[PDB]
Amino acid sequence: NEEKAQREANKKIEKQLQKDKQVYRATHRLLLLGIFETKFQVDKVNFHMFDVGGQRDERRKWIQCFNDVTAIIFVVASQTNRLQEALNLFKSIWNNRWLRTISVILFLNKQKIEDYFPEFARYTTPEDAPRVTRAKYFIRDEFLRISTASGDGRHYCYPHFTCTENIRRVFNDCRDIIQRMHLRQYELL
Amino acid sequence: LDQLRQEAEQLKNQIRDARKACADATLSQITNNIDPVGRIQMRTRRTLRGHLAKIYAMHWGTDSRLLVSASQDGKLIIWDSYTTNKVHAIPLRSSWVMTCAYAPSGNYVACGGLDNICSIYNLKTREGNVRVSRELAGHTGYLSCCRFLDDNQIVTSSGDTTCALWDIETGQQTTTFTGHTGDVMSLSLAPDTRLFVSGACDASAKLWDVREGMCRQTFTGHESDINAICFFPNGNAFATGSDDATCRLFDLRADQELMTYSHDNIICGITSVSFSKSGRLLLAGYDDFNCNVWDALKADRAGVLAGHDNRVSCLGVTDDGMAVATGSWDSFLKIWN
Amino acid sequence: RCXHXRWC
Amino acid sequence: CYEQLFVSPEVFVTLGVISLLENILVIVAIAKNKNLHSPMYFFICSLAVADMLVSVSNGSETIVITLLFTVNIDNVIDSVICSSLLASICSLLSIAVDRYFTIFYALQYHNIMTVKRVGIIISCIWAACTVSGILFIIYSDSSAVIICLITMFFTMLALMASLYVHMFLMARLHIKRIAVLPNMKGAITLTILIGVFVVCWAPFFLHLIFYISCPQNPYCVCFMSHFNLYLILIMCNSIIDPLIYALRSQELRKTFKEI
Amino acid sequence: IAQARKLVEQLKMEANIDRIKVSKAAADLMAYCEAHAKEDPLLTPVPASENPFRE
Amino acid sequence: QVQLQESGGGLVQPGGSLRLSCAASGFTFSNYKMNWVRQAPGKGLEWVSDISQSGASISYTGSVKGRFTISRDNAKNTLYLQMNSLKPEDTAVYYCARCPAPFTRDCFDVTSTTYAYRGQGTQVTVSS
Ligand SMILES: [Ca+2]
Repeated sequence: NEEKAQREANKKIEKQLQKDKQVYRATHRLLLLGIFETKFQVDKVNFHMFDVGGQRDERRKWIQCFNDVTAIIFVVASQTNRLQEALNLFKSIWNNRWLRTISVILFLNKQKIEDYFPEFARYTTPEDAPRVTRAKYFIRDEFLRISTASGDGRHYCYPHFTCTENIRRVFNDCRDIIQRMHLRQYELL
Repeated sequence: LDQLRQEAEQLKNQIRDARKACADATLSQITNNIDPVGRIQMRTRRTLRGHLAKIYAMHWGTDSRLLVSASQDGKLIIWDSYTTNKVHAIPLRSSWVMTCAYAPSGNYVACGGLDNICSIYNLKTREGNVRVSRELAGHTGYLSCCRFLDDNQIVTSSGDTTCALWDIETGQQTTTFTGHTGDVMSLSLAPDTRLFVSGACDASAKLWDVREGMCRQTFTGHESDINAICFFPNGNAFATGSDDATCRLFDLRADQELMTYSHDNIICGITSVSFSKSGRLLLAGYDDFNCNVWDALKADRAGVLAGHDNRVSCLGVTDDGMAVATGSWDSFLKIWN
Repeated sequence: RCXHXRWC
Repeated sequence: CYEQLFVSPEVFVTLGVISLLENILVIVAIAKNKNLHSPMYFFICSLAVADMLVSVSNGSETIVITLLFTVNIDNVIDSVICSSLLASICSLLSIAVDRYFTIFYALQYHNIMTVKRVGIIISCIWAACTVSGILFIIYSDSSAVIICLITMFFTMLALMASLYVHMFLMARLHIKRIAVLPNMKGAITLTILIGVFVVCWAPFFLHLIFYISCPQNPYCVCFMSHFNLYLILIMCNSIIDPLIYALRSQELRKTFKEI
Repeated sequence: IAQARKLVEQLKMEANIDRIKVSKAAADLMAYCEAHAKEDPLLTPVPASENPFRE
Repeated sequence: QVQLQESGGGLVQPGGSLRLSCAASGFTFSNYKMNWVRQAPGKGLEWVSDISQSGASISYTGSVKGRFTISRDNAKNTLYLQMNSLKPEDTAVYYCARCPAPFTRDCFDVTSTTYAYRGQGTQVTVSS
C-alpha cells in the first residue's frame, strides 16, 4: 500500500527528468578562461557559458569539471612574457587526460617578438592569409603547432583575431565541432 | 626570514626523529600471522539511473536506506536503494556541483561546487515541497566537500585552501581552519565528531580540533594531491587516496604512516576511499573505471568491482555496512553487496 | 505456384 | 530458361538462423546499454528487427513448403515477408535521414529529433509498412502493386544515395580546412553503404520490372529464372547490415564483445 | 616573515605531543578488526534471506 | 615529505656561466616531469624549461634558447640547469618545480604563485 504511493512520486520525477533531458542536450555548454553563469540564444540555439573569474590560478582540479563541455573559449592578449604563459596553459589543457576530446575556440585580441621568440627571425607569412600579419600569423601558428601535435582527429583548434561579430564566430565554430564529431563517427571524415 | 626557515627545518628534523623513535615494528610484521580474508566477490545488486551528466559525489543516510547523489547537469536526487525509486529530485541554481551531504537527522541535504556557495535544502517542511533554506557565502574558492555535525552545524572544505565550520541558523562561519597551502579536496569526521581530518593538494593531511579551531597533527607520506580521506571506524586512524596511485593508512596516536596499498599494475590515481564496518576491508575508487578492495591490515588486494565504463568519482558504505555505493562519470550509481 | 516469395 | 534455378531448401534456413542470432545480439547491445539510448541507435534497432523478420519469415517459409488451407498460411507468410522488406528499406532510409539531420542541423538536432518524435516516426513507419504489405499481398495479381513497390525502392535508393553524397561533400569541405593547418576513408565507407544496398536489393526490383515490362521476352525470362538467387541476396543483406551499421560504433562493438 | 613565523609556531606546537609505539598502534587496530569481524556483512556474506538487496 | 632544494646561484659577470642543481627527495624522481621557473625582481613567475621523465622531450623559452641546457640524473634524484653567456635581464630567483601528478603529459600550475611542489629558490645576479 505504501509502495504504491512511492511509485506515484517516482513517476512525477521521471516525467520531469524527461523534460530536463531535452533542455540539457539542446543547450551547448562553453568554458571561458583567459564566478558567473550566462545563458543566451543565437538563431534560437541555447548556449550556457561559464566564466572562471572567481577561482584561484591553480586550475588542475576544477578544470576536470569541463570534460563534457562543447568547446573551451581561450582568450589571449597580443614584461613577464604573457604570450608563452598562454602557450603553456593551452598545451596543458590540450594534452590533459580528461580534456583530450574537447575542441578549443582561440581568440587573439588587442591589435618586440624576435627577443621573446627567436623562430620569428626566419618566419614567412602563409600564402593562405606587413609586419602586423607576419606577427599575427606567427602567434596563430604557434598555438596550431600544439593542436596538430597530439590531436589524433578527436579535437581541433579554431583561431580568430578579435578587436560585435565575436558571438557569431563562436556559433559557426560550434557547428563545425558537432559536424566533425559526427562525420568522424560515421567514418566519412 | 632565512633564520625562521632554519628554525622551521630544525623542528621538522626533531618531529622526524620523534616519529622514528616510536617506530620499532611495522604493521606488516604484526599482521603476518593472522589468516587472510580470502576472495571478497561482490555483485551489482541495484543500478540507480536518472542523472543526465557525470555524478561527482554521493552520501548515505544514517538509516542505511536513503542515499543522495549530485551530478553536473544540476540535479540532486535522493534515492530509495531497497526499491530503486526516486524520493526527491532537486534542481540547483549552479549546475557545477562537486559535493553533496545527507544530515544525520535526515531533515536536510547540503551541496555546492564552483559557485563558491554551500546550499542547505530542507526535505521536510509543512508544504511537503523541497526548497533551499540557507546559502553559505564565505569561501573565495570552489567547495570540494561538506559534512553535517548536527542540523545547525556543517563543516566545508574549499579550493581557497581553508576549511570553515558554519552555524546554519545565522549563516556565518564560527571557525576558519587555516594551514593547507593547496586546494583542500576531502573531509572526514571522527565518530565522536570532536575532530576531523582534511586532505589537500599539498600532498598533506591535517587533523583539526572542531571545538578550539586549530591544527593538532600534520601527516606527510603521499607524493601527489590527496583526493579522498576516510576515518577508520575506531577513530584512531584514517586512510588517504592520492594521485600517486597509492592509498596510505596513518595512526593519530603514533603520528606516522602505518601501511601503503599500491600495486605496480595500478598507475592511475584514487578518487574515493571508504572502510568496511569492522575496518578489515579498505575500498578505493580509481580512474581506470574499476574499484579495488584492499585488506586494510595485510595490504594485499582482496577483490575488484568492475561495473562502470567511465571514471569512478565517489564511494560510500552504509552505517550497518550491508552495501557499498559507487557513483561514476558514466552517470550511474551501483549498489554492491 | 511460386516456390518462394511472390511474382517469381 | 523454361525452368527456374532450384536453391536447396537448406541454404534458406541456414542464412535464416545466422541472420536471426546476429540481429538479436544487436537489439540486446542497444537494450542493455543506456549510453546507446540516443535517437541514432533506435533507427539501427528498427533495422535490426526488420532484418530479423526477413530471415525468419523466408526461413519459416522454406520449412512449410518442405512439410506440405495452404493458400491462407501461404498468404500470411508472404504478408510478413513483404512487410519485413518495406520495413527494412524504410529503416535504412531512416538511419540515412537521421544522420543527415545530425550534420546539416548540428545545433538544432536535439530540438528536432526528440525521443517522443523518434518513437512516433519508427511506429508510424512500421504501421505504414505492415498495412502496405498486407494490401500488396491481397492485390498481388493487380499490376499497380508492382509499379508502387518499384517506385518505393528507386525513390528511397535515390534519396539514401543523395543524402550520403551531400554528407560526403560536407566531409570533403572540412578535410580541405583541416589540411590547411601547419579523403579515401570517406569514399570507401560510402561505396560500401550504397554498394551493399544496391547489389543485394536491386536484382529483386529489376526482376519485378522484367515481370511487368517483358514477361515473354527470351532475355528477361533467363533473368527471372534466378528469383531464388535474388531472395538469397535479400537475406544476405540482413546478415551484412549489422556489420556495416551497428558494429561500426565502438560502444556497441564493446557491448557485443562483452556478450 | 608572516607565513614563516606561522609555520614555526605550528611546528613547535605539534613537536611536543606524546607518541605511542607503532606496535601498540598496530595491536589496537588488529584488536578492533578481530572483535567487530562477525558484525561486518561485507567481510562475511549474510544469508540471502537476511540481505536487504535482492531477496 | 616532498622536498626540493636549489643550490649553485650567486653573483656572475655578464657573459659568464653558472650551474644550478636541484636535490629531490620524498617522491620517485623518475616518475615525474621536472621544470625550471624564475621570478625577476618586480615581475611575475615565468616558465624557463621542462624535461620529460626519461629525459628525451625537452623545451625552453625563446629568451634562454641556445644559452640554457636542462639535464636530469635518475640514479641521483637531481635536476641541473647549465646557464651560458648570461645577460643582466636573467637576474631572478630560479625555482625547481615538478609537475603535480606522475606519468601525465599535461603540467599545471607550476607558475601558480602558491604551488606546493616547488623549491625555496636560488638567487642569480648578473652585474658589473
Ligand atoms: Ca509464397
